[PDB]
Amino acid sequence: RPSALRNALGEAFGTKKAKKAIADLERNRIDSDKLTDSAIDIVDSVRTASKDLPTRAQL
Amino acid sequence: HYGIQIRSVRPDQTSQTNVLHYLNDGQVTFRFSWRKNEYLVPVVMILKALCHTSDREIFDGIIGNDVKDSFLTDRLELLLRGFKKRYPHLQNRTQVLQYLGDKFRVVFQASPDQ
Amino acid sequence: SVVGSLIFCLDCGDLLENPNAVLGSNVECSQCKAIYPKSQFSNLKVVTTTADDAFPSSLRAKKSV
Ligand SMILES: [Zn+2]
Repeated sequence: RPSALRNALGEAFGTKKAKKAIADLERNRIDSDKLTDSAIDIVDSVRTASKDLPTRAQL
Repeated sequence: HYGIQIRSVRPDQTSQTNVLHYLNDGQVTFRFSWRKNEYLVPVVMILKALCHTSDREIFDGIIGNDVKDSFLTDRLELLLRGFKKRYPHLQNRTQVLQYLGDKFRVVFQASPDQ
Repeated sequence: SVVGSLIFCLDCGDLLENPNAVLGSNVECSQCKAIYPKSQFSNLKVVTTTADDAFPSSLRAKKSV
């Protein structure tokens, strides 16, 4: 349905279609998988960075 | 720059503005608005969509007795021949309607029924 | 039918494919089966002209008096 929506968009506007397509470009696959692994490593870095704040509410 | 604007209003007085645009290419595109977003369609599509007709009926509809407008003869040949270029497969009006339903089905909220 | 530089299907009225894009003579209709250039051709020509507007000048005014 969104893709189909895209088709409707394609008929309506060349320019607007271009903008939406650009949005798709921005997304891309989003989480890359190899990238995902590297990111996981980054997450470890985050662990160090992380604001090890507490239970938040129970405390 | 040239274009036509007709503000069609239904009996209930709700309005719908319709615009025609002359492209430099001779192409004419039709502007309208749905869910208050704008949408453009080639006019030859809305023509073949309104009534089953021949190409000669539309040509005769526009220029008619005006057979002397080389300017119009050629622009209108660009229009009809150009449609034949884009959509060689829209052979009849029903198929055209299927193309419009297929391209607006996501937004006209008629689906699982129409 | 041929008019000006348009040629319509004689049987169906479709503006059939230009004799130029055909290998036979009879431009066949995409709605009908008629022959064509198999039957000759509408020696397609148009005497196209300027609108007598593109060329403003004092000399154009010299055509006005
Ligand atoms: Zn035919």
